[PDB]
Amino acid sequence: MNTPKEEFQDWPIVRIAAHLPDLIVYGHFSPERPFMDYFDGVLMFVDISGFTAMTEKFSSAMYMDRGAEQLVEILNYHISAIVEKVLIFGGDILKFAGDALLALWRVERKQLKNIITVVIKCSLEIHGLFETQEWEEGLDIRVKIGLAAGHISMLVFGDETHSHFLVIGQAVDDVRLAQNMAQMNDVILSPNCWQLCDRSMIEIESVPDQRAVKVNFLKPPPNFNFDEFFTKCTTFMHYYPSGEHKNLLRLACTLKPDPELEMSLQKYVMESILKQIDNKQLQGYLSELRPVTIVFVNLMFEDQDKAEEIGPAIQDAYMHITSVLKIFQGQINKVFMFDKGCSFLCVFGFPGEKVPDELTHALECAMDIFDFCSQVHKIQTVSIGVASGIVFCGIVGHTVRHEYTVIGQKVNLAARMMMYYPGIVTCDSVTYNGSNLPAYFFKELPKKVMKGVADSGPLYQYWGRTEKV
Repeated sequence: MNTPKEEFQDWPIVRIAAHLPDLIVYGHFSPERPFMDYFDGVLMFVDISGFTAMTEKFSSAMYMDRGAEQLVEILNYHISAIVEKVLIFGGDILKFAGDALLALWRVERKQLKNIITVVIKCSLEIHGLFETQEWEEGLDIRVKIGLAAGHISMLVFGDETHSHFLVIGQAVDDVRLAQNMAQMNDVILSPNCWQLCDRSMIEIESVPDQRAVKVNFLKPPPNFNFDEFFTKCTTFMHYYPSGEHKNLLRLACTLKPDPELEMSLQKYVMESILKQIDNKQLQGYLSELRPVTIVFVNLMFEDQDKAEEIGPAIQDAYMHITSVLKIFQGQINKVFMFDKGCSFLCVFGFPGEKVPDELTHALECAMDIFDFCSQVHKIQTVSIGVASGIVFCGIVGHTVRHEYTVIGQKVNLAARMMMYYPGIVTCDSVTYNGSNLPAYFFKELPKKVMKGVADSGPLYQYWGRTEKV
């Protein structure tokens, strides 16, 4: 008999899995919400804000009607190279969130030392991708890398239709803190990472007023062979593609139809993405420059590093947020950790209902979320930034590992407002002026110099309908 080769590998479940990390795809966990689990690993946080800064280059009339298409193509070109590096070095890309890629090497505690070596080598090779590259002489096609290691907690929350996850804990706090200390082309190790690492491999320098360290060089011992060392480390990498599948970047490319698994995984993915996956919408439909209103919600906790403490609070907040968003067709685009808690990137369509009505609705939704989340046990501070304007939307990343993302000046503005104006609902001038709501529903705020955003215009607090608050 003939032996035709080439198994079909383009199933809906495989396409869904491109949007998720191995942590979820192979997770097999409890139906209970919140769900918490605990493990150890090494985290890499790659700041790609230099790449996402290109939303401004591609807003130019020079791109004719194709700024969104050109942006996603160039972003995917460079980001795919980073993703391939992480995956070939055995990492799991957790999230494209906050203008960054967060990756994880989950391993037993005894193996953290050797895996830190693999992750440092990966980080240096990521920098190596961008060694020559630049054409606009601006926006900066370079990256900053923070690494951390230690205890990691995972939180899964959601309802019967939708699921989200977060990784939480001191290593998570440390990885974003380490990346913030980095200059372009730097690799910064968290204090615990530097405590746990193989010091014979590397030369470091101190970071002033910090216990974190900068990697100057990876200079291994004379008899060291990285390929042989990496092969040894793969013993501890559960899902590293191997044998017949050593040509694949992800084991998830081998997933076969399994209705129970697909039912679980689709909950993490937006319905408009599933429509495209099902070939019920054109593959290019979601790459666009569109007017939206961003509602960015920040929840602060005393113990942002402890999942048992914050998990029920996030679940409770999520159940309310999703009910408020449902009424006015808002979406949660992303959930991710900041230094003191949990950020929800919510998005409304701006011409989904016209002029004063939609902007009024986004403000009213913001206040509703603010009032409910303020009364959630263990939520210490709620802060909400509301900003309206043109953003880039699209599926960004590699063929095998990509996520729908929203980027642009107005996303960055809503994110900074919720940090610089904590404890209140704030909005930009487009939202304030557009809502046509009476002026006494607001308070004009003192101007702040917010790192990363320039010429913000007047900002306002949404005080609400009465003198209350």
